[PDB]
Amino acid sequence: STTLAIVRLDPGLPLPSRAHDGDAGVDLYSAEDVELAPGRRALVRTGVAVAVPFGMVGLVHPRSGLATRVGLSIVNSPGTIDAGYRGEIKVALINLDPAAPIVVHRGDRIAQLLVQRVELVELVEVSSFDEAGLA
Amino acid sequence: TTLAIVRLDPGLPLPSRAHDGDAGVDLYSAEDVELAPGRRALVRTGVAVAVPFGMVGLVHPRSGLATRVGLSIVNSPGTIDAGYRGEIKVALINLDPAAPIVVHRGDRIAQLLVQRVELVELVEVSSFDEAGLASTSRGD
Amino acid sequence: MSTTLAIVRLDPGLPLPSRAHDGDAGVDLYSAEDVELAPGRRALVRTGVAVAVPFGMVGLVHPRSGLATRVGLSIVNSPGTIDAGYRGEIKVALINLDPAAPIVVHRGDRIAQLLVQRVELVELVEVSSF
Ligand SMILES: O=c1ccn([C@H]2C[C@H](O)[C@@H](COP(=O)(O)OP(=O)(O)O)O2)c(=O)[nH]1
Ligand SMILES: O=c1ccn([C@H]2C[C@H](O)[C@@H](COP(=O)(O)OP(=O)(O)O)O2)c(=O)[nH]1
Ligand SMILES: O=c1ccn([C@H]2C[C@H](O)[C@@H](COP(=O)(O)OP(=O)(O)O)O2)c(=O)[nH]1
Ligand SMILES: [Mg+2]
Ligand SMILES: [Mg+2]
Ligand SMILES: [Mg+2]
Repeated sequence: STTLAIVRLDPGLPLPSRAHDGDAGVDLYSAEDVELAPGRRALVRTGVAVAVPFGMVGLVHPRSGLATRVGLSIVNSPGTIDAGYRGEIKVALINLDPAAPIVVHRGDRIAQLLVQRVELVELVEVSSFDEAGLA
Repeated sequence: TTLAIVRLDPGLPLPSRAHDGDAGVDLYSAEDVELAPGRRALVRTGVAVAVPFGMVGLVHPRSGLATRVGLSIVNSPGTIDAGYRGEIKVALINLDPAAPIVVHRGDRIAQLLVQRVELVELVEVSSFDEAGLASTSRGD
Repeated sequence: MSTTLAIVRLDPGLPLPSRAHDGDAGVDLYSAEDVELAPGRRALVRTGVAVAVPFGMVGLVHPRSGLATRVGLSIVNSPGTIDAGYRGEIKVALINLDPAAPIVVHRGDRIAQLLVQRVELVELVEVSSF
């Protein structure tokens, strides 16, 4: 229902897509080949940049399959993609397994991007919650 | 908005909301597991849900255990698609350096939130300039 | 936008959290204390603020990506959940995910960011099958 303008910085990757009609997000690909030794991280390029609509927010989540099979994870999950950010999306992958290295290949689905509305609240300082009227 | 839930395992209580405005409901562990420092495990929660179309279920780590024993969830926030009718599982991991964590069946290991999600339609463009979506000053 | 979030600076010594750019998703929270994390160790840090999340909404504590990459800084229970009813101080479960370098956090540093979104306060209805 909502359109998202997306730019394939790396035309060699497939355009991210939604697997089923109600599926929460679209899987992002790795534009590079990387290997993580146990406990090490990396900042991988996905080869895409998005135009998140004002009032919404992009959110990068880890894939559960990999998370369990090989203990693959994202250091700053959920990664926040601001509506204004027009740069390339990057994933902070980390190997949380104790002994087995993870090998990521360019073309691999290494995360998923969800889009949600966000409340751009206005912060209003108060002295106390009682005074304001919130106890 | 109601969420149809099936207790695959009838021995566990039905998840519920502690207070009127609470974001989610704590899910239970249907099994007994012990995690060594740095090890993970996929635990069954004894429940399946029917997240409404246009929405998404989100599995978050409980903060109390997160601090006290360093308990966590590898793919947090876990995504539960509206079409998913399987059992909800939690990828627990022990992030503490030396103390093993013991999960007992009946323990509240995570919490389920439900939020609306934008079912976006991706439309590719060669640049953001033509559509007035360029971050000029911010420089991307 | 029109939704306002009541905030109390428990520690007045810190700046009020703010939004950097117009559509930015959250506001950076500060550390009210000095902490140092050896590799693999965690710490519950005070941010010096308490908020009143509107009913039907939820506060979400996210890790900052810069630090996540440069030094492997993370948050154990990310995304931290702040209930609309919670009126206590916001604390961040920081953890050092780097293998060998200690992370040093200074009071005044921006250690996380708070987002606010609406949440569906669903009513669960048990059914024997789908
Ligand atoms: O990062 C966080 C997460 C939670 N809370 C507080 C506010 C929220 O209302 C309460 C939520 O508790 P929880 O994280 O859901 O779990 P627990 O049951 O372990 O307290 O704890 C914080 O101060 N910081
Ligand atoms: O914490 C979680 C996350 C996901 N799921 C299930 C429900 C969801 O419909 C499906 C999502 O899979 P995913 O996270 O995209 O993983 P992958 O596609 O890598 O299998 O897995 C769970 O039971 N628990
Ligand atoms: O997984 C992620 C997270 C963030 N970003 C970019 C886009 C977003 O708009 C910006 C957000 O910066 P932040 O998370 O506030 O980082 P920091 O404050 O540490 O620089 O960084 C990515 O490309 N990938
Ligand atoms: Mg998937
Ligand atoms: Mg709780
Ligand atoms: Mg920031």
